[PDB]
Amino acid sequence: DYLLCCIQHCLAWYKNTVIPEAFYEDLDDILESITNRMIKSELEDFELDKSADFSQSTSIGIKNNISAFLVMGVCEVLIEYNFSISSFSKNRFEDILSLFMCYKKLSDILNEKAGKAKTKMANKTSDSLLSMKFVSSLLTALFRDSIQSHQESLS
DNA sequence: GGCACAGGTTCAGAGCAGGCGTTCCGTTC
DNA sequence: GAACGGAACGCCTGCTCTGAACCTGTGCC
Repeated sequence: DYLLCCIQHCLAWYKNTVIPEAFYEDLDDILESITNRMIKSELEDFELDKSADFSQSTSIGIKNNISAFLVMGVCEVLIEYNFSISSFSKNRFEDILSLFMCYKKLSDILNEKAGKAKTKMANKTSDSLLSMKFVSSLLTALFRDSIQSHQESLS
Protein backbone atom coordinates (compact mmCIF):
# COMPACT_ATOMS: atom_id res chain seq x y z
CA ASP A 1 0.00 0.00 0.00
CA TYR A 2 2.61 2.52 1.21
CA LEU A 3 4.84 1.37 -1.64
CA LEU A 4 2.17 2.24 -4.24
CA CYS A 5 1.63 5.53 -2.40
CA CYS A 6 5.37 6.32 -2.71
CA ILE A 7 5.20 5.38 -6.41
CA GLN A 8 2.17 7.49 -7.18
CA HIS A 9 3.60 10.58 -5.41
CA CYS A 10 7.09 10.34 -6.93
CA LEU A 11 5.68 9.66 -10.40
CA ALA A 12 3.19 12.54 -10.36
CA TRP A 13 6.01 14.86 -9.14
CA TYR A 14 8.23 13.49 -11.95
CA LYS A 15 5.62 14.26 -14.70
CA ASN A 16 5.03 17.65 -13.00
CA THR A 17 8.55 19.11 -12.71
CA VAL A 18 11.28 16.67 -13.93
CA ILE A 19 10.37 16.59 -17.69
CA PRO A 20 10.06 20.43 -17.92
CA GLU A 21 12.59 7.49 -19.57
CA ALA A 22 10.85 4.06 -20.33
CA PHE A 23 10.12 3.03 -16.66
CA TYR A 24 7.36 5.72 -16.21
CA GLU A 25 5.92 5.42 -19.80
CA ASP A 26 5.50 1.70 -18.82
CA LEU A 27 4.17 2.48 -15.25
CA ASP A 28 1.28 4.50 -16.79
CA ASP A 29 -0.06 1.38 -18.60
CA ILE A 30 1.03 -0.75 -15.53
CA LEU A 31 -1.27 1.17 -13.15
CA GLU A 32 -3.99 1.32 -15.89
CA SER A 33 -4.04 -2.52 -16.29
CA ILE A 34 -3.85 -2.86 -12.43
CA THR A 35 -6.82 -0.45 -12.01
CA ASN A 36 -8.98 -2.32 -14.61
CA ARG A 37 -8.11 -5.73 -13.05
CA MET A 38 -8.89 -4.15 -9.61
CA ILE A 39 -12.38 -3.03 -10.78
CA LYS A 40 -13.51 -6.60 -11.64
CA SER A 41 -11.75 -8.61 -8.88
CA GLU A 42 -14.73 -9.31 -6.53
CA LEU A 43 -13.21 -10.65 -3.24
CA GLU A 44 -13.35 -14.41 -4.35
CA ASP A 45 -10.12 -13.96 -6.37
CA PHE A 46 -8.88 -12.70 -2.94
CA GLU A 47 -10.90 -15.55 -1.20
CA LEU A 48 -12.75 -13.22 1.27
CA ASP A 49 -15.97 -12.80 3.34
CA LYS A 50 -17.52 -16.33 2.94
CA SER A 51 -14.48 -18.70 2.40
CA ALA A 52 -13.04 -16.81 5.48
CA ASP A 53 -14.65 -14.98 8.43
CA PHE A 54 -11.74 -12.68 9.62
CA SER A 55 -11.33 -14.81 12.82
CA GLN A 56 -8.63 -12.88 14.81
CA SER A 57 -8.06 -16.31 16.55
CA THR A 58 -7.36 -18.43 13.38
CA SER A 59 -4.10 -17.88 11.38
CA ILE A 60 -6.37 -17.65 8.25
CA GLY A 61 -8.83 -14.98 9.60
CA ILE A 62 -5.74 -13.01 10.86
CA LYS A 63 -4.27 -13.24 7.32
CA ASN A 64 -7.71 -12.14 5.93
CA ASN A 65 -7.75 -9.06 8.26
CA ILE A 66 -4.25 -8.09 7.08
CA SER A 67 -4.84 -8.77 3.37
CA ALA A 68 -8.08 -6.71 3.55
CA PHE A 69 -6.29 -3.67 5.10
CA LEU A 70 -3.68 -3.92 2.33
CA VAL A 71 -6.44 -4.16 -0.32
CA MET A 72 -8.24 -1.04 0.97
CA GLY A 73 -4.94 0.93 1.07
CA VAL A 74 -4.22 -0.15 -2.54
CA CYS A 75 -7.72 0.97 -3.61
CA GLU A 76 -7.24 4.36 -1.86
CA VAL A 77 -3.99 5.04 -3.77
CA LEU A 78 -5.59 4.02 -7.08
CA ILE A 79 -8.44 6.50 -6.23
CA GLU A 80 -5.84 9.25 -5.91
CA TYR A 81 -4.21 8.21 -9.23
CA ASN A 82 -7.45 7.92 -11.28
CA PHE A 83 -8.48 11.41 -10.00
CA SER A 84 -5.03 12.92 -10.74
CA ILE A 85 -4.70 11.57 -14.35
CA SER A 86 -7.74 13.06 -16.10
CA SER A 87 -9.06 16.55 -16.77
CA PHE A 88 -12.27 15.10 -15.15
CA SER A 89 -13.11 12.25 -17.61
CA LYS A 90 -16.11 10.22 -16.49
CA ASN A 91 -15.11 6.52 -17.00
CA ARG A 92 -12.21 6.91 -14.44
CA PHE A 93 -14.67 8.51 -11.96
CA GLU A 94 -17.09 5.56 -12.38
CA ASP A 95 -13.98 3.34 -11.75
CA ILE A 96 -13.25 5.40 -8.57
CA LEU A 97 -16.84 4.89 -7.40
CA SER A 98 -16.64 1.06 -8.02
CA LEU A 99 -13.22 0.92 -6.22
CA PHE A 100 -14.73 2.87 -3.30
CA MET A 101 -17.84 0.53 -3.37
CA CYS A 102 -15.54 -2.51 -2.92
CA TYR A 103 -13.53 -0.54 -0.26
CA LYS A 104 -16.65 0.37 1.73
CA LYS A 105 -17.91 -3.24 1.19
CA LEU A 106 -14.68 -4.39 2.95
CA SER A 107 -15.05 -1.74 5.72
CA ASP A 108 -18.69 -2.81 6.47
CA ILE A 109 -17.60 -6.54 6.29
CA LEU A 110 -15.19 -5.59 9.09
CA ASN A 111 -18.06 -3.72 10.91
CA GLU A 112 -19.98 -7.07 10.79
CA LYS A 113 -16.73 -8.75 12.04
CA ALA A 114 -16.01 -5.84 14.57
CA GLY A 115 -19.69 -5.73 15.75
CA LYS A 116 -19.30 -9.13 17.58
CA ALA A 117 -15.98 -8.92 19.55
CA LYS A 118 -15.25 -6.15 22.14
CA THR A 119 -14.17 -2.77 20.61
CA LYS A 120 -10.34 -3.02 21.13
CA MET A 121 -9.91 -3.54 17.31
CA ALA A 122 -9.10 0.23 16.88
CA ASN A 123 -6.88 -0.91 13.88
CA LYS A 124 -9.88 -0.37 11.47
CA THR A 125 -9.15 3.45 11.64
CA SER A 126 -5.62 2.71 10.17
CA ASP A 127 -4.69 6.10 8.62
CA SER A 128 -5.57 6.74 4.91
CA LEU A 129 -2.90 6.82 2.18
CA LEU A 130 -4.33 10.06 0.76
CA SER A 131 -2.15 13.18 1.13
CA MET A 132 -3.59 16.13 2.99
CA LYS A 133 -3.02 17.95 -0.39
CA PHE A 134 -5.28 15.68 -2.47
CA VAL A 135 -8.09 15.89 0.11
CA SER A 136 -8.01 19.73 0.14
CA SER A 137 -8.15 19.60 -3.71
CA LEU A 138 -10.95 17.04 -3.67
CA LEU A 139 -13.34 19.08 -1.41
CA THR A 140 -12.37 22.26 -3.25
CA ALA A 141 -13.54 20.46 -6.45
CA LEU A 142 -16.70 18.93 -4.84
CA PHE A 143 -18.30 21.99 -3.15
CA ARG A 144 -16.82 25.04 -4.98
CA ASP A 145 -16.88 23.73 -8.59
CA SER A 146 -19.73 24.99 -10.81
CA ILE A 147 -17.70 24.52 -14.07
CA GLN A 148 -19.98 22.70 -16.57
CA SER A 149 -16.92 21.25 -18.48
CA HIS A 150 -16.07 19.24 -15.29
CA GLN A 151 -19.56 19.20 -13.62
CA GLU A 152 -20.94 16.11 -15.51
CA SER A 153 -18.28 13.97 -13.66
CA LEU A 154 -18.69 15.74 -10.25
CA SER A 155 -22.54 15.15 -10.36
C1' DG B 1 -31.78 -8.02 24.19
C1' DG B 2 -26.56 -6.65 23.49
C1' DC B 3 -22.31 -3.45 22.64
C1' DA B 4 -19.65 0.96 23.08
C1' DC B 5 -18.44 5.03 25.15
C1' DA B 6 -18.31 7.64 29.29
C1' DG B 7 -17.59 8.53 33.80
C1' DG B 8 -16.61 7.08 38.30
C1' DT B 9 -13.49 5.12 41.05
C1' DT B 10 -9.40 3.30 42.82
C1' DC B 11 -4.68 2.34 43.30
C1' DA B 12 0.35 3.36 42.91
C1' DG B 13 3.71 6.61 43.13
C1' DA B 14 5.87 10.60 44.13
C1' DG B 15 6.56 15.02 46.05
C1' DC B 16 6.09 18.58 49.32
C1' DA B 17 4.31 21.21 53.31
C1' DG B 18 3.46 21.66 58.08
C1' DG B 19 3.65 20.30 62.82
C1' DC B 20 6.19 18.58 66.54
C1' DG B 21 11.08 17.99 68.65
C1' DT B 22 14.90 20.61 70.59
C1' DT B 23 16.51 25.04 72.44
C1' DC B 24 15.99 30.04 74.16
C1' DC B 25 13.88 34.50 75.32
C1' DG B 26 9.79 37.36 76.88
C1' DT B 27 6.13 38.37 80.44
C1' DT B 28 3.82 38.24 84.56
C1' DC B 29 3.66 37.48 89.19
C1' DG C 1 14.28 38.06 89.46
C1' DA C 2 12.66 33.37 87.96
C1' DA C 3 9.97 30.21 85.63
C1' DC C 4 6.89 28.74 82.43
C1' DG C 5 4.89 29.72 78.07
C1' DG C 6 5.72 31.55 73.24
C1' DA C 7 9.09 30.84 69.14
C1' DA C 8 12.41 29.09 65.39
C1' DC C 9 14.93 25.46 62.09
C1' DG C 10 14.91 20.47 60.49
C1' DC C 11 12.87 15.58 59.45
C1' DC C 12 9.15 12.38 59.00
C1' DT C 13 4.05 11.35 57.99
C1' DG C 14 0.65 11.63 55.54
C1' DC C 15 -2.09 13.57 52.37
C1' DT C 16 -2.86 15.18 47.93
C1' DC C 17 -2.17 15.63 42.78
C1' DT C 18 -2.14 13.13 38.86
C1' DG C 19 -2.35 9.65 35.58
C1' DA C 20 -3.92 5.27 33.82
C1' DA C 21 -6.99 1.27 33.43
C1' DC C 22 -10.92 -1.44 34.71
C1' DC C 23 -15.26 -1.94 34.93
C1' DT C 24 -20.13 -1.08 34.93
C1' DG C 25 -24.18 1.61 33.68
C1' DT C 26 -27.28 3.56 29.86
C1' DG C 27 -28.89 4.50 25.52
C1' DC C 28 -29.47 3.21 20.75
C1' DC C 29 -29.68 -0.44 17.01
